[PDB]
This record gives sequence, C-alpha cells and structure tokens, in this order.
Amino acid sequence: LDELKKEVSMDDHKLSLDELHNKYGTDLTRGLTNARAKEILARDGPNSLTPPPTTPEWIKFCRQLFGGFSILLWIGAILCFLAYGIQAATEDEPANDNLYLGVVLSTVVIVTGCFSYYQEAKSSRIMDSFKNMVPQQALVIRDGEKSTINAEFVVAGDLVEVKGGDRIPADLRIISAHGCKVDNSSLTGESEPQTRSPEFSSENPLETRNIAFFSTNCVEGTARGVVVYTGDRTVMGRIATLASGLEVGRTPIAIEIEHFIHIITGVAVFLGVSFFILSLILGYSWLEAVIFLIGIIVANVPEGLLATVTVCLTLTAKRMARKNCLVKNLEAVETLGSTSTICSDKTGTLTQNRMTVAHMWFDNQIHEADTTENQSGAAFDKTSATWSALSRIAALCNRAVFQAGQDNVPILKRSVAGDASESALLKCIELCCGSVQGMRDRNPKIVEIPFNSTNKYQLSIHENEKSSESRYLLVMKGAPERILDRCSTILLNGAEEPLKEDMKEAFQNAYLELGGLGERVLGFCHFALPEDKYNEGYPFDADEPNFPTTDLCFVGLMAMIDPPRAAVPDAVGKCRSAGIKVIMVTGDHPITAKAIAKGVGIISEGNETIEDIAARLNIPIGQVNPRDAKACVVHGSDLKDLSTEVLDDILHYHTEIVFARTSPQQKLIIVEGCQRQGAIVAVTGDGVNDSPALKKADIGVAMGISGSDVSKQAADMILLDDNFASIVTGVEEGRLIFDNLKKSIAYTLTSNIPEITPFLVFIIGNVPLPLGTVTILCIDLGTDMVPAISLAYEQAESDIMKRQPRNPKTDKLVNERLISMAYGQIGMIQALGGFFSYFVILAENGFLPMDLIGKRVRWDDRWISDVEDSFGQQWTYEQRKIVEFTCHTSFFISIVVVQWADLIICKTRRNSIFQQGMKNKILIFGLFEETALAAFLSYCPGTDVALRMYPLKPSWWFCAFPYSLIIFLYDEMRRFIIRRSPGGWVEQETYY
Amino acid sequence: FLGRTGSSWFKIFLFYLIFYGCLAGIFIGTIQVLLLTLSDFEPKYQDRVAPPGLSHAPYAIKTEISFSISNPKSYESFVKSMHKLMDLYNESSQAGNSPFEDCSDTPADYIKRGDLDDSQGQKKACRFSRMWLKNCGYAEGKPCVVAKLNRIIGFYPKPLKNTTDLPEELQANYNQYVLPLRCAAREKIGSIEYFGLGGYAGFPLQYYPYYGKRLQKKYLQPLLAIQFTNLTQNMELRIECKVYGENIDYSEKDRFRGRFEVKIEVKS
Amino acid sequence: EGPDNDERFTYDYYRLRVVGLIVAAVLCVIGIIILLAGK
Ligand SMILES: *[C@@H]1O[C@H](CO)[C@@H](O[C@@H]2O[C@H](CO)[C@@H](O)[C@H](O)[C@H]2NC(C)=O)[C@H](O)[C@H]1NC(C)=O
Ligand SMILES: CC(C)CCC[C@@H](C)[C@H]1CC[C@H]2[C@@H]3CC=C4C[C@@H](O)CC[C@]4(C)[C@H]3CC[C@]12C
Ligand SMILES: *[C@@H]1O[C@H](CO)[C@@H](O)[C@H](O)[C@H]1NC(C)=O
Ligand SMILES: [K+]
Ligand SMILES: [K+]
Ligand SMILES: [K+]
Ligand SMILES: [Mg+2]
Repeated sequence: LDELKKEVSMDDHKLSLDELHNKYGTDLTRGLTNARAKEILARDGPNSLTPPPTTPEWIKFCRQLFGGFSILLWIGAILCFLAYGIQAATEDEPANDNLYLGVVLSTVVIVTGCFSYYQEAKSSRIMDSFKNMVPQQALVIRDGEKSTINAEFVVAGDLVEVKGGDRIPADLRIISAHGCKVDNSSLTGESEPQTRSPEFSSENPLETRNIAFFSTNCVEGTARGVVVYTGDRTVMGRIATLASGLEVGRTPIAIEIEHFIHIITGVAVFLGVSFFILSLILGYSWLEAVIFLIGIIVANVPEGLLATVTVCLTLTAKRMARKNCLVKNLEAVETLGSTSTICSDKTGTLTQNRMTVAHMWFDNQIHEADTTENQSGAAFDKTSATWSALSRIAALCNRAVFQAGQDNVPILKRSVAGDASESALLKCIELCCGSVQGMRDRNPKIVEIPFNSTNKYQLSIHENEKSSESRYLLVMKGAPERILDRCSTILLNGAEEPLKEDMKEAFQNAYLELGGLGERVLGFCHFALPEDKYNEGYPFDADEPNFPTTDLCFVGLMAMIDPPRAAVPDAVGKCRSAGIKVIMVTGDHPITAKAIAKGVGIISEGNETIEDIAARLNIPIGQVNPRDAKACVVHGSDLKDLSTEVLDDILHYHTEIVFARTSPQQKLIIVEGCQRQGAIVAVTGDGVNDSPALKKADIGVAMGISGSDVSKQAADMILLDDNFASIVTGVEEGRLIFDNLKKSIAYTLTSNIPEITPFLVFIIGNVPLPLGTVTILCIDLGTDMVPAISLAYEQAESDIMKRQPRNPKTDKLVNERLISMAYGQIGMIQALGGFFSYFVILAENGFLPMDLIGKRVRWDDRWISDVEDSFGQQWTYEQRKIVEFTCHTSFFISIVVVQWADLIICKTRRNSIFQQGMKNKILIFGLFEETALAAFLSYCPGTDVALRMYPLKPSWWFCAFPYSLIIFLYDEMRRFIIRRSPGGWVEQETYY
Repeated sequence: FLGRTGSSWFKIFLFYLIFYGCLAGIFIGTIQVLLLTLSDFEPKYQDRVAPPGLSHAPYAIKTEISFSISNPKSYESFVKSMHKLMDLYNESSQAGNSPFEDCSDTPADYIKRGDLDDSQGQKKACRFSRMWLKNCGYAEGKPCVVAKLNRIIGFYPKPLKNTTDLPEELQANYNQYVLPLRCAAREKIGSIEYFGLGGYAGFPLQYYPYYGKRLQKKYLQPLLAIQFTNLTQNMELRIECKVYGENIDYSEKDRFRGRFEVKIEVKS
Repeated sequence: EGPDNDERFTYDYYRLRVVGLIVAAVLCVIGIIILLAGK
C-alpha cells in the first residue's frame, strides 16, 4: 500500500510557465474562474490531509483479555461457575465457594487487562501535526482579483501568492518572485533560507528554485505560483500519509512477554489435562474433577506476573523522567538496551543547529574557537594585536543584533535577528570581547555597502574610537580569495607587512584546510584611511566607490560550522563500545555530513571511503578495491537508483556509514534495510523529515527543545533537554531492566511449584488438602508482589556497557535455564518446606503422617463427625477443618519464609550476595511488608471467615527455616561454581 | 533431541537423580526429628478437639434420617451403620479379666489408672453391655438413635452443679456422676425416651479419663440410646440433642460441638 | 492437675492475635523507615 510512497517524486518544474498553464487549464495573470476552481474542487477533493483509520479503544482493551494467562483464568472462572451450577441444581449447598472464586478470578482477568493495556500504549497523532502545517487561509488570484480563501478550497491550477511570514498552502510552480527565500527544513532538516525564482535550476525538483512545497514557509520576499499538487498528493502530504500509515509492529520486550506466556501456558495445559485424566482413571467424579482442575489453573498461572512487569517498566520510566528523558510508551524503556544500530540525523540532533565560529587564521597561524554550548573547551588567544583588529572587523562589519530581553539567557543560546554567518560572528565576539553593542557605540558607522551578490563582500566606514585619531576606518568581509585580491599588506602580530607570495601561499594552505574541515570560510580586512585625504566632515558615497577598495590590509580568516553538541562525540564512542553500530542519515550536503561524522566519531581516524583511497593514490575510483574501504558516504541521488539488495550490501560491507542528502522516505528505507538484517534499530532525530524513520524505528527518540512537533509525535521517547548523553543512559537502563526482569520472573515463578505440588499429592496420596485455591492468590496477588517489583532496583552485577547487544533470536527473557532453576530446583525445595509444616501441624494435633495416607474420603465427609486420629481421639467435621485450614495458613507462611531466601538469591544471577550486598532498600521494604501482610492475614480477626486464615502458634513460623536456609546455601554454592569456572556446565545449565 | 545431545541428557539425569535423592533424604530427616519430639501416648496439642463433639450412629444423609415404615429397603441403609457401632459392643469381644473390667452398674466416679506411661501394661477399661440400651433389626417405625461423646485423652467430663436453675430442672439429678443428655425441638410433637447405664439419661463418669489408643486399645466409650416414639408422621422434625456440663460448650459454626441436629421424617 | 486439668485443652488465641498484630504493625513501620531513607 505504502510502497508507492517510499519512492522519490516526479515533477513538472521543467515545463515552461505557459506549458504549465495548459496542463492545469489556467491563466498566468488572471487566475482561475470562480466556476473553474469550484469545478476542480469537486473533481480532485479538498486541499486537506485525512487521518488514517484507527483501532478504537474498545477493541484494544478486549484484545488483552484473551492472552494466554487470561484465557486459562477464564477457563478457571467459568469452571468455578460450572461447578457452582452443578451444585445449585443437585445438593443444595449454602456455601459461597465456587461463586465467589469465580467472581474473584474474573476480576483478576479485568485488572490484569488494564495493566497490559497500559503497557501496550500507542500515543500517535502524526497526521494531526501535519494538518497544523496547512494555513487556515490562502491568497489566490481568481477572475483577475486577489482574495483570501479557506486554504482547503485551494485546487491544482489556481494562482497563489505568498510573502515573508506565510506558510506555503500547496505545492507550487514559481511563475514570479521578488527576493523570495523559503525555509525548506521540512524536506531537508536544514533551515538556511533557500531562494525561489521562476527559473528551473536543477533536474531534481527537490533542489530546483521554481518549486515551493507545502509544509514549508516563506521567510522573506514575495512570490506567485501555480498549484501543481493539493492535499495528499503534495510531496510532504505523501510523507504525512507514509508516516501516519506505517504499521507500528511488536516491540522486542512484547515479543519476549508473549514467548514465555506460551511456555507457561504450555506447561499449564500439559499438567492441567494430564492430571484431569489422572483423576478420572483414579475414579474421581466429574463434580470433583473440575475443582482440582480449577486449582491446577490457579497453581500454574502466575497471576501477578504481568502486572509486576508493567510496574517494573513504569518504575524504570520514572527514573528516566527524572533525567529529562520522557518515555511515551512503556515498552520503549527496554528497546534502547536491545538496540544494535542507531540511525541518527545530524542537524539539531548530533549538532546544535547553529552556525558557530570554529577556527581563525591570523598571524600565519590556525587557531581554534570553542564550539560547545556550555563552552567546555579553552581560550585560543587574547593577547595578539592582530586578534583585536580582526575582532573589530567581526563586530563592526556586521549587521546582526540580539533580540530584546535576552540578557537572562547565555550568549550561544539567545536568538539573533540576522543571517547565520553574521549571528555566528556576533556571538563569537560577544563571548570573548564582551558587549558588541559597546564596540558599535564607540565606533559609530557612517556609511556601509551591504553584502552583494555581485561584490561578494560587505564594507563599512566607522569613526575610530581612538581620541588621537577619531578618524575614518574602513572594514570589509567576504569571500576569502576576493578579500585577498584587494590587499597589499598583512597585519602580522601588530605591524603591517607586504603581501609576499610566501604569505599568499600560506593563506591558501590555511584556506584549503579550513574548507576541508567542511567549514564556511570568510576573509577579513581593514584599511586606516589617510588623514590628510579624509576630513572629519568628508562625505562618502556608497553608490559610487568614493574611496579606495584595493591595497587594503588583510587581517585574518574566520571559519564556521554547525558544530556538534558537547556530549555527542563521547556519546557516540560509548554507543560503539557497547557494540552498537552508529549510522548518520541526513538531508544535509555530503561535505558537511562527512566532516561532522569524523568530528563525532561516526568515522574513526584513518578510515577511508573509496573516494579517499582514489585521491590519495591518485588513481580512478574504478581501480580501487571497494573492500579496502571500511567507511562510505552515499548521496541521496545515488541511493535513489540502488535496489534494496544493493543497499543491504552497503550496510553489510561498511562499519562507518554516512547517508547524506537523503529524503524522508530514504531515511525510512535505510532503517528498513538495517531491520531486514535482523537488527533492533533506534532512530534519533528532530525534524519533520525524520518522521517516517522515527515511526519505523524499533524505538524513535526525539529532541525535546530543538524538535519539531511532528518528530516528537513520531518518537517513543523525548530528550527534554536535548542531552544526547541520555541515549547512553537509556541503553544502560534498557539493559539493566532486561536482567532484572529475569530475576523478578524467576522469583515469581519459583513459588508456583509449592502451589502445584500440594494438589498433585492430594490426588496421588489421598491426604487432606495441604493448601487452598484462595491461599494461592494471597501469595501471587499479595505477598510476592512487593518483593517481585523490588528486583527492578537491582544494580548491574558487571559493566553491562562492556557487553555486546543481546541477540533477540537466541537471548530470551525466559529460557530453559530459568525453568530448570525455578521449577526444577528452588521451587522444589520450597514445596518440601511447605509440606513439612503441613505434617508438623497435623502430627502435633494428633494425626501422624503414616495415618494420613488415604484419609481424605473420611476427612472431607461432612457427616462423619467422629474421625479417629492416631491417638484414638475423635474429631467433628469443623474441628478437623480448622486444623486443615491452619495447615493452609502455615503452608502459606512457609512459602513466605522460603521466598525470603528466594528473594535474596534472585538478587544476583552471577555474583554473591556477599559481593553485591544488600543496598536495595526497596527489596528490604519488600521483606518486612511481605511478613507484615502474612502476619496480618493470620492474626487479624475475621480473616478466618473471609480467607480461611487461622492463627499460627509461634513455633509454626519456624518450620520452613531450614528449607529457607538450604535455598540460600545451595544457590550460593552453585553461583560459586559459575564464577570459579566460566567454562560452562553450571553456566549452560542454570545461568538464567 | 528436543533440547540437547545424548551425553547432555545423561548429565541432567545423573544430576536430578542425586539432587532429588538428597532432597528426599533431607525431607525424611526433618520428619524423623519432628517425630522424635512427640509422645507415643499423648498429642502435643489438644485445644482443637477441646470441647468434645456429640456423634450418633444413624449415618445422616445431610444431618437427616428420612424413611418409610411401610417400606423394607427405606431403613436398611440406616441399620447398617447402626449395626456397625453396636456390633463392637459385643460380650464375646469383652472376654476375661484382660483387658476388661466389671465396674459399677450404677454411674460412678472417675478412675485414674496412674499416668500416661508405659510403666504398666494395657490400662483396663470398664465393660459396657449393649443390653443396657433398652428397646434397642432396630426401630422400624419411630427410630432408636444411639449417641456418643467424642473420646479425648485425659478429659474428665464434669457435669454442671445444681446451684441455680437447670433445663431438665433437677429431674433424676445424679449430680455427682452423670453427664446429662436432653433432646428438644414450642414445636413439641415428639416422645422423649432415654436409655443408658443404670437407666440414666447420661454418660457414666467411671469410663473416664480416656488413656488413648496406644495405652487403651479395645477400650469402650459409654453409649446413650434415644428413642423418639412420637405420635406424629409425614413431616420434617428438627430435633437437637444437647449435652450439658462444665467442660461442655457449643459453636454457631460447629453444629456437632456437644450437640445433634437430627431431621427425622417417618414418611409412611 | 488430676481431675482439674482443663488447661491442657486451652489455648490463648486472644493474646496470640494481639501479639501477632503488634508484630505485624511494627514490621510494617520498620519497613516504611527503611524505604523512606531517601524516598
Ligand atoms: C456382634 O453382635 C451381634 C448380635 O446380634 C452378632 O450377630 C449375630 O450374628 C449371627 C450370624 O449372622 C446370628 O445368627 C445371631 O443371631 C446374631 N446374634 C447373636 C446374639 O449371636 C454379630 O455377629 C457380632 N459380631 C461380632 C464380630 O462379634
Ligand atoms: C512432583 C514431582 C514428582 C514432579 C517433578 C517434575 C520434574 C520431573 C520436572 C519439573 C521441572 C523439569 C525440568 C525443567 C527444565 C528442563 C530444561 C529443558 O531444556 C529439558 C528438561 C528439564 C531438565 C526438566 C526435566 C524435568 C523437571 C525436573
Ligand atoms: C420396649 O420393649 C419392652 C419389652 O422388651 C416393652 O415392655 C416396652 O413396651 C417397649 N417400650 C417401648 C417404648 O416401645
Ligand atoms: K500461581
Ligand atoms: K517507533
Ligand atoms: K507464583
Ligand atoms: Mg534535524
């Protein structure tokens, strides 16, 4: 469906003005007819973007209600109601049992529904943001008159007029323009104004001057144009549909969740029907055979686990909110840790998006300015007399000003009225020479020639601040070679000297080096005009050169660039150390893209592209082995003619990739390419040109301050302070939570075995029921909850940023090793501890273990009110039941007691508790509150009715203690073996 | 295979064999020590049997004995369990001075046979003749329910003292040596007849205290026959047989705690 | 005692409940103290 949209666009900028009117039945001068326009409206449809059809909130909640655990818990709840129906018809039971348990279990489903629903969020208003970019109204020429109309009434063919300030209402062919410049950052991510004129100037419609696009705005001047495209059919309208339309798909974490649900659902139905048949073979009535099956359901399903996962995720998201990193979708907490490839935009993402002075050439010397926001580098020079002369031209020969009331904010962060280059210089001098306004006051400007297309320089004449002169100074700036052709002397260290070919070559050397660094270079020169030739009343004509513009004194060169964010280089290094591949994907030109790639460490030192080899070796590119080149820089124009199979090859064959001058669809393609190789990919961006890429990414991350509204709609995460270092933190947090979820799952699962085994031994042994169904929910929805959560606060056991990204095909959240440990080893020890306490309560009340085998027939029989114990005593029904429920209560408490050790052992997968320590305060809180809850449940009056929880005698609490200890030792000995021998036996068998 | 190789399937089996073996061994160890802390003659706790239950011979379908006089196979169910209990009180079973003893034919005081020790052989129980149970194939029309007080080691059932008022106001009040039993319904359409030891409507105190199965196998607890020769028919009659005493208490939940709930119907 | 051995069939479930609930509360307070050592 969207594959058409993934392709580059075809256009009609190539036609003549006249020819283009033919194509749309239109007038160049008079415009459309009110009748012809309205006709074309009903023909094509509105100049509007239609939001995609969404799955309503109803179906989204209900789709969770039938997911593995919920299904079994439905089978449970219904089978409770079935058993209650069978009772209500046959023997009139005054009991509430199966009714109330069926009510309880269906609530569990509903509440678990909310948790998984909360986790599976999709806050998407992509198409809304795009709709905000179409103006409310447009100015059209119709029947030879200009009128404002509802912009939706705009049709292909009519004459539209735009001016500085207004949004381009539809895709236009420029037929007429006067000083019109436009902001194409929507298409390119670059905001430097682009001229618009009627003349075709590139075969590429996205690069030619005679097209202006919807989703962009006119910055200055005036233009008239013919509407070529409307609504959905516009260039960016298509991007809108692409971005809004892309299928979200399942996250790594979600895939993991579903995976263990199958494993546990698997073992549940296995044992479920395995013991349903095993009962009827042993000759149990269909009245009973459901009650045991219900038990098995509740025994097998970890009722609180999915909710735990959600809360653990949430708590991790809160920590990140506290580091200015907002997470829109809970699952995106993890994905960053599973990331193997980052595709990153440059401008406004890796870079500050602000032309900043980078280097200066004066005194036959390259100096380097500090380009960082917070200015983290060092001073370069202050001392030289040349510097101050250069500094003066930079402040004086400059028309840029700071906007009113910025005094509060830092110099590099404040808004400037003026072009990027003049802003850069303004900020540069204001920084290292204080108030520029100061300098412009001390040296009042009398006449100036502003920068000309023709002149390629800008000059100014100023009253000299010196008392002893107070005379006229000429300052000028512009194209480095053009400034040079107007010089005779060079201000070296203070004193002027002749422009010898020696220094002229040294200039060219400095010029090519700076230009090579992808930086924009300007020349700077002044001339102290002779006193006797220029009166204090002398008149200067700007229009006709009233004064010499040759034989001036060259002072210096200055170079500038949109520099990296301070944290970016280190952040990239750190991502790479974690074995993440970092690709640049930008709409910017290749020279600039490449220079920043090197600057931030996308391209590491010494790595070369085929073109680098060819130039070094002075040989044709056809003659270079492409395998010799580990770095590549692909232009969008070239990418356009490559098949996906060829893109995959580019991806496979290079470690250091730069995709420059890419279109929005092209960024999506690169993302898809990476994904096709099986990699989990993150996108980082800030522009509307990032929206399809951010959408397709496994995790999209947007810039908070610099970011466009569109970009932040498409992302899963927002960096609210633009702190790129947060990506490193995010991957680290993502990694940590993945391990900690394993710990939490293991802990929650372990306690399943002591809930399963009593029901089996109930059948196989014909003994009294050791633990109730109600009792099981008191563990899973009660006591185990806070402990399971608290494992989310575990620190790393080792340097997680030192390991490779997980392989999502091999490294599962829940594997066989976890099941072997939780179900086969620890949980098994827990079952015995529970049983032991059961045998203790019964033996001490007179029923010795030997006499318990095959006693259930007589035990459960309501009408036998004289059951004989081992000592010969006789018990009523309710009497023995109170003992039995006391056994339930002590079994329950035994679980809590063995869950103490389990919590402590689940704390670490590798390290000792003696190594990791007990610095998790939430975990300790878990232990105390868990025990407080259990004690409360046992001893609070009325809980014997509501939950069948009876008071335990003090000695009863200590039954399981030796089992609790054995767990702690066993596991400590086992992990001792892991560490002592990384080889594999204990590792490949038990290492979660 | 499914998981691993042949070599690896063995190592996991050799593990889980040794592991579970050790676990079973430890579990067994803990049961041994538990048992070692317990007496052979007396359970550690007795507060859960505390006030004794009252149980009867007719096996109640749902605390109910409904049947037809004009039917043979309508009461043959209830006679089975009735015979089951009384079959145990046979005189051929009570043979010789070992281990049985002739005691007072009229209700007497407690008998202490020393302590809960093995310092003597089997403690000698009082004989009980089923012939003491006057009038009771059993009562084919208007039944003969047999009552029983639940055995508790070292329990001395103490009758209430005739200080103030009593339900069966002072009638045949053998104050010193009889634990009484009265059956009730207002709704008085029955005919109460009580058969026991020495003719009394109670349990004779000379069968107490019980010394336990280990120290008194073959011991016989006293019985009390109740016959309801009611001049009524074809309706549910809720009759509560209650025992009275200092050590005897009741519960709203435990409807067998020193009492009966019998739903007789002679639907003939 | 001899005939007056009623204590053998008695347990003070009332005190146990009082003590148990005291302990439950105290362990609950202790937990809050430890948890709130920094929020
Ligand atoms: C316990 O006592 C009853 C008394 O009725 C015994 O029943 C006897 O059974 C035989 C064979 O069926 C009859 O011929 C007799 O008429 C019954 N009564 C008597 C008084 O002998 C019953 O068999 C006894 N059971 C045991 C195990 O001793
Ligand atoms: C109540 C008692 C008698 C039932 C005991 C159940 C036993 C037999 C079960 C429960 C957990 C199970 C283990 C769980 C994990 C694995 C890893 C898997 O890759 C192969 C089988 C293996 C090694 C299982 C073998 C059998 C096992 C030990
Ligand atoms: C019980 O049987 C005896 C004869 O053995 C008889 O005298 C008496 O009437 C009977 N009692 C009742 C209540 O039927
Ligand atoms: K469970
Ligand atoms: K995404
Ligand atoms: K569990
Ligand atoms: Mg950008």
